[PDB]
Amino acid sequence: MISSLWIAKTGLDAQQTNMDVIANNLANVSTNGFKRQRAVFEDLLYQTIRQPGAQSSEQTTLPSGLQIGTGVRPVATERLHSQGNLSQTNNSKDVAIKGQGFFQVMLPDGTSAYTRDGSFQVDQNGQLVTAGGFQVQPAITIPANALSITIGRDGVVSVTQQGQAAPVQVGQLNLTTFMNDTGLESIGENLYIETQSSGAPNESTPGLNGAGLLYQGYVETSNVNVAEELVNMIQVQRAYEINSKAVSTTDQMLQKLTQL
Amino acid sequence: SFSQAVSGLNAAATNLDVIGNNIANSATYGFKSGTASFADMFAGSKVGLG
Amino acid sequence: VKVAGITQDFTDGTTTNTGRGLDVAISQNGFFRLVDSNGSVFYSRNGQFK
Repeated sequence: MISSLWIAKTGLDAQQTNMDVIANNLANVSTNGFKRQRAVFEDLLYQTIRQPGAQSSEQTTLPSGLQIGTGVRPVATERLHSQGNLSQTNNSKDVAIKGQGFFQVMLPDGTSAYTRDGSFQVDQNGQLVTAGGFQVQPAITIPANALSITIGRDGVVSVTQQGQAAPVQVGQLNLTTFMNDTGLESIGENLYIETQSSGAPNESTPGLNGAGLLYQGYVETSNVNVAEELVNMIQVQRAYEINSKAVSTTDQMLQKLTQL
Repeated sequence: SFSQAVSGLNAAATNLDVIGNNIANSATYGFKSGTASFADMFAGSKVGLG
Repeated sequence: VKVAGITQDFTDGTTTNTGRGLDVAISQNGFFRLVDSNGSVFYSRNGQFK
């Protein structure tokens, strides 16, 4: 029933959201191709008891008005699309993308999603899919009796057959780039889809039009810096405690007022 | 007052990162070792910023 | 640091005579070609034959 109480409630909720994003970032620190989240807030509206610069008389004005804030509102929890560390695995079916772009994935319903985690397998029919059963949009199929699979610096992928003394090309991995990479809405299983925030994706071969490069045998780890999450957690805890203290003070003054 | 300490922590972490990169990239033929350089920050005077 | 891949030195070794006649050595460039039962073609410079 007191403005200070609602203001402190908004502060508590903001700190709670900050703690939630910190917890989620610390949770999946080992997830391949995971981008951390950062929450940004803003101040709410203002109640103007006296308008600043009001004409207080014929030739004098108020240098500063009287305004009371109404709390804090979290603007958005964006995802920081930095570059993850390239590990090494010495496998044949995982690729790390260095730079920008995404692998297109054909969802079962019919539409397409976009992923950054490169860990590919082969389904029962022989076509290249991601971990989760989803197949790549160009529909690259690995033939049987395949001695080895090689993926060049660009998107071309070839497979060495039993004979023929020469590898045979089987397809190309073109990747799509956006304009507002932080505007893609993220769904589960390391997948993203586009909205009004991000522009129409443009697909290209790796290494051109600002696209990245494909390295075979590597994998892109999450860009979560565990060293600073702890100090952020400390600051969040202290701020939450102080907001709770403000709530308690408001309750105390209300209680000692109503005792009359 | 966490700003100055956090900035110093980040600077020390960067220095350790550079040292680890130099020591790990040993035996690389075409390699030149790196070195980080630091600089203080002040808003006006008597106001440190890490 | 990432490994760029091991490379092999093709410098010819010392030619040593160990008797017998069913053995050949190459003192310069040249690779013996072999074919296995499955029909694949392999290349080797070993001089042991029987």
